[PDB]
Amino acid sequence: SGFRKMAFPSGKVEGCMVQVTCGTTTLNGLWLDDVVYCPRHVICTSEDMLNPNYEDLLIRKSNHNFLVQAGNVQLRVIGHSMQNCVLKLKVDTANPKTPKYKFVRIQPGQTFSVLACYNGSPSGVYQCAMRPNFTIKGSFLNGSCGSVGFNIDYDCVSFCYMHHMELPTGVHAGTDLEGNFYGPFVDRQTAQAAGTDTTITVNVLAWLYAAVINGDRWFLNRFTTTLNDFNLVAMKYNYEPLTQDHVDILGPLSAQTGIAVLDMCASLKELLQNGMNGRTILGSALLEDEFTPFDVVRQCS
Amino acid sequence: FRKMAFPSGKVEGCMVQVTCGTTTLNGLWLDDVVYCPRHVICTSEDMLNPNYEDLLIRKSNHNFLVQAGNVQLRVIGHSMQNCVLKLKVDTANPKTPKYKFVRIQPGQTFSVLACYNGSPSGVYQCAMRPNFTIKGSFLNGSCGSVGFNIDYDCVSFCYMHHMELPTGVHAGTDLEGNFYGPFVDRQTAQAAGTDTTITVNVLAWLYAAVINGDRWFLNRFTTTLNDFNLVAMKYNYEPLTQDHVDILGPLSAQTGIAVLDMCASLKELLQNGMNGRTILGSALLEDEFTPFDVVRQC
Ligand SMILES: *[C@@H](O)[C@H](C[C@@H]1CCNC1=O)NC(=O)[C@H](CC(C)C)NC(=O)OC[C@@H]1CCC(=O)N1Cc1cccc(F)c1
Ligand SMILES: *[C@H](O)[C@H](C[C@@H]1CCNC1=O)NC(=O)[C@H](CC(C)C)NC(=O)OC[C@@H]1CCC(=O)N1Cc1cccc(F)c1
Repeated sequence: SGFRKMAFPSGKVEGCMVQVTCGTTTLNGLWLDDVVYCPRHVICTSEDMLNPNYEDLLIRKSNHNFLVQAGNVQLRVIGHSMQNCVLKLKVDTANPKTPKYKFVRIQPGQTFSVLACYNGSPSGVYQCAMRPNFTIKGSFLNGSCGSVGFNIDYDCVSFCYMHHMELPTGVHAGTDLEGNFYGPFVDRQTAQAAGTDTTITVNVLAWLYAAVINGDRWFLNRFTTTLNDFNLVAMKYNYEPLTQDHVDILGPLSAQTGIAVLDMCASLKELLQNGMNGRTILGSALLEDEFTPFDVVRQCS
Repeated sequence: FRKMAFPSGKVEGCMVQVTCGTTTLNGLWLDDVVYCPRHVICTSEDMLNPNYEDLLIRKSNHNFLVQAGNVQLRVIGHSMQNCVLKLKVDTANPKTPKYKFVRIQPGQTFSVLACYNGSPSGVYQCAMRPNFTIKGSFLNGSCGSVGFNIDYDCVSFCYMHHMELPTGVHAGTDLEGNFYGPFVDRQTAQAAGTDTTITVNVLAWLYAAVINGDRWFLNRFTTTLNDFNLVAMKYNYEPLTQDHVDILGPLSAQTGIAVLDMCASLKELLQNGMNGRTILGSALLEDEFTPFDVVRQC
């Protein structure tokens, strides 16, 4: 197809990874300026995890109970607090590798790079999409909690995800860097179900725009639709309804190709109602939904 | 189960910009030497049949502009090794990692750090195709981007980017400047040899699908190695060697599936197809995961 999942270069995030240990429980933390951010369940013993009282568990903790290390080098903790589901450990050293950064809460459909880490050491980097049911399909093993997801704009790192858990179906759930979970999930080791997932319509449209940019445009038609009519049809095919923000982020591709967003929606609606009929788009009989409009522009330009 | 690249920070710290005339690409700065594609010294009239030894002797150290960020590095020496230019600079890169230069075999995988104007832009996994192309994502100005693997803390550089072919695939050299494949750094339309599929990798990926619960493609049948290889070659799959079977052992033990039993499944898939079904999300058989890749992630 000419498109692959491309991650952002991970070096600016690698320089922020540390490990945080309580007792024998080690996960990863994010060291920015003089604060280390990590999942609050580092303070939980295995038996605390079905039903933890995080407030009670935290009042029993002192600064000197937290082992924060950059490599083998201990960073002394001088304060601690909880914000939603993340712990903030104030340390006595400002990280000299701190990048320009922002904490952003992304929307379903958006993609981000994950730097998978174990014991504070990066293992690998890969691109993830936030599914509409607020799960991601990561590759996360024991010890991966506290690994983060990010995008990089003009040397600014926008951190959007911190890893906390795996669901029964093998997908993954976590928080933003203010500790608010994506989705309805909670950091207790109880049985939780992801909602039935749906197809990320805005990304399929981006993919159709990408096909057009590359000269593959058999599926364009002379018709249009309203956004409401399209959304009611799309839901019958387990496609996500479009938001105004979706229409907005398709703006640049619409301008580049001269195909109005709602006209492309009409082409998609026909593909959904009539199927592909043996045809392919960018080489594939199936529509890709894990490339955002930004991803497409990044790879075509 | 995802394509996972190595963390790229050790390589980012080595990328610089190199300019000659109106041509700008990336270089790799290790200790006091910058490595880059020699075609940076070519113009237009040069592009179609460049006598590089002739073009290089007419250059002076000061014709080369090397920038690490916004600081210029002064070129105090230059030489050519095959298709790579080596620019000696007066400053050592303190961010130089432990490293080696390796030439990889077809079927092996590596991470690419795509860069433009000396700035890292993206990271992704590639495999060296059997026909010695790579299916990369490279635009204008990506030349000198490198591919690499990491072992312990040692960076093994295996690829430097030079060109795109009309089919959209990519070609380049090792860090000694020798091309992978029958390609030449001249501005001419070049075709690759017929590509084949990397059989040991498809098998690794089927084992990964099993580990993660996909089993619809397994079967009771068995096959000999020779008979599997007859069917493989018929479908332009690479031969599977006994070293390949040996390499797949760990994955076989973990899943309880004999290598030749998974060969029997793959034979069935090649002869029948996937019948609409998908494996790990794909309608196609994936061949850019090595056995090591699957393990290092499972
Ligand atoms: C880096 O300098 C640049 C990287 C290219 C640009 C687009 N995508 C890339 O990966 N490489 C080049 O400028 C080379 C320089 C020569 C001196 C090797 N040229 C190049 O890549 O384009 C010409 C190539 C050379 C092999 C080939 O077949 N060919 C012609 C061609 C035909 C159709 C489409 C196409 F992209 C190239
Ligand atoms: C943190 O490193 C770790 C990351 C896990 C380990 C394996 N893959 C991951 O993503 N997270 C945990 O161990 C969490 C911690 C609690 C305090 C949230 N626990 C966890 O993932 O437990 C299993 C999850 C908890 C919610 C749930 O429904 N559930 C059941 C489950 C699902 C799949 C597999 C499994 F063993 C249990």
